[PDB]
Amino acid sequence: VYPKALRDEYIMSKTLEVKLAFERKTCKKVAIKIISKPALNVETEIEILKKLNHPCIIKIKNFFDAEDYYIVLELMEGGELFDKVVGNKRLKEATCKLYFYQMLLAVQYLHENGIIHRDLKPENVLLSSQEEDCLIKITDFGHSKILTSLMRTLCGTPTYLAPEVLVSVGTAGYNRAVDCWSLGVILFICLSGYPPFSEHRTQVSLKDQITSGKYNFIPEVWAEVSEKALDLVKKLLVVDPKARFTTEEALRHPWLQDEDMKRKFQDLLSEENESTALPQVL
Amino acid sequence: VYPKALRDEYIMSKTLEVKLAFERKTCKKVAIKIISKPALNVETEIEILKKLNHPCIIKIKNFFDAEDYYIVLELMEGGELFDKVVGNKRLKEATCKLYFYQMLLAVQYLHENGIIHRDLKPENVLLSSQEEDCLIKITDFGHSKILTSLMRTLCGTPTYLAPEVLVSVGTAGYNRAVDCWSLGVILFICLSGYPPFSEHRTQVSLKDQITSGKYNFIPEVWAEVSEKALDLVKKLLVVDPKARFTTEEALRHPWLQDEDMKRKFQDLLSEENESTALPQVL
Ligand SMILES: NC(=O)c1ccc2nc(-c3ccc(Oc4cccc(O)c4)cc3)[nH]c2c1
Ligand SMILES: NC(=O)c1ccc2nc(-c3ccc(Oc4cccc(O)c4)cc3)[nH]c2c1
Repeated sequence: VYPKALRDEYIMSKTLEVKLAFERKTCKKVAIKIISKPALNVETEIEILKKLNHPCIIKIKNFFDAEDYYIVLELMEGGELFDKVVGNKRLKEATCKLYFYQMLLAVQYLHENGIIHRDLKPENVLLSSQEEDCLIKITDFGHSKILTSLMRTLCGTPTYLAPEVLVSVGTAGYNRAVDCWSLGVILFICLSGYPPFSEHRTQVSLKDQITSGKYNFIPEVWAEVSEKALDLVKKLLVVDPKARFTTEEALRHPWLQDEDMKRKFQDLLSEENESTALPQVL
Repeated sequence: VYPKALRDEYIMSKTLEVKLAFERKTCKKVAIKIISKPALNVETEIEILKKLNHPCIIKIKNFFDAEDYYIVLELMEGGELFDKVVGNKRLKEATCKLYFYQMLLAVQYLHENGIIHRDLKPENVLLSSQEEDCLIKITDFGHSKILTSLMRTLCGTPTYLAPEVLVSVGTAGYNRAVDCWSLGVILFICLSGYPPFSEHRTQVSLKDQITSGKYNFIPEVWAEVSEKALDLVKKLLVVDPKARFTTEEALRHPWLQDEDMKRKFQDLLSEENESTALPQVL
């Protein structure tokens, strides 16, 4: 059974673990994610969602800690990006750009605020409508990390410090680059309709494909895609973290210098804002 | 001022931040460590000390969380190992062996229980008496780490996983090796009376000395030390963590196959136990 306090504010409905629900007070739709009982993972997500404010990041509305873990969130009527790309379906380029531009803004915002998502994938990207022109929002912060001890060790004399810690200094502070990898893989999929790394018709093991950075390239498929779009993917799927493109570098790429796309984004953003916006002092 | 509850059980005395104190009930000496207010570091130490039980690991007796952080512990009348070695003083070999054997037992116990000290050094090693034949105990678990997510990532398909995480698998689970480095440096100091890595009369930077593993070797000094003892040091000051000696490998070294030393240890252990030991069913 659902906890009494939950039933008191919401009418639970169909499964979408995530199910649709209505807010009694307003009769509005909400999404409620359910997690059986890892307090820290849930605690981290709750901690993160409360403090964040960004159009391309999903908002928490309520939370209940009972027999299970119930998390109330905005409902995105478009569902998961995953459903758009599954089974070799491919989005048209301009649609990829509009979605990805928003994905970058979101992850940039996260990174600027010392948060690393660590689990970006099409099922964690939500669409705000059934229209293909729409707003996207990132979700699912269970696996996120918040940004130390190395800093603390460096302030002291390393008389007794093991050498592997000193060496590790050279690579520290590039954790957020993992998100940029996942982004590149998402963009590859969106643009082509198939994964860059897979155990389909290949002798090389998935791990080996990824570590070597040798994604499966199929000309026929990519022939329909621009060289700018592919270029950006090539810059995100860089094996070396230091060299890999950051969100900022991505947002400066010539593929995202598309004044139409940005305009259409402002529009969709404005429409969502309207009906939620108080009159302005002028 | 000291918190009322503290003064209620203890009479605070001289500074040794650590000061001597007496337990009202028993009139026994205790050591009380004081830390101004990093709850997590203190919390971790309290968490760790409560659960541990080992002769060469110091015991907590009480704790108070007030205007400051007060931690009550056993008093070691011998003070810090640091005072024995500071200013080029050097312990005789057999004394080094007896102390180090106990240091190994302690750190082995820690490691067996998923704890990494991370800050082993002569000031964190306490002597149970003013005699040079005595028991040692490790202390100060503020910086300790308790042993994951990598395991969790490996259970899933790495379709979106960045390559640096996969690579990191090859080096994971060797964190405890940092303690074995620190141990080697402690033993070097004890045996020779001088640090293996230092900015004394050398052009090479401390960091560079450590990463290259090239400790400063002074024949005249080491000529008085056995080849077995030096050998063990050479095996702990290995730059490569995988290859570095573990506590177990250390305890099997020919330098520690010394039946006299072990005997003298059993004795000291027995003496401490006596007066704390209930009559046995026989
Ligand atoms: N794991 C998450 O953090 C998370 C958080 C929130 C989520 N909302 C959906 C979702 C939304 C809409 C779907 O189609 C529908 C179904 C019913 C009505 C509707 O308008 C759209 C399907 C799934 N998936 C979510 C995942
Ligand atoms: N940082 C720690 O975790 C810690 C924890 C416990 C510690 N006890 C001493 C210590 C003990 C004895 C000393 O000489 C004396 C002083 C008075 C009486 C006596 O018998 C010995 C000096 C320092 N240092 C400690 C450090």
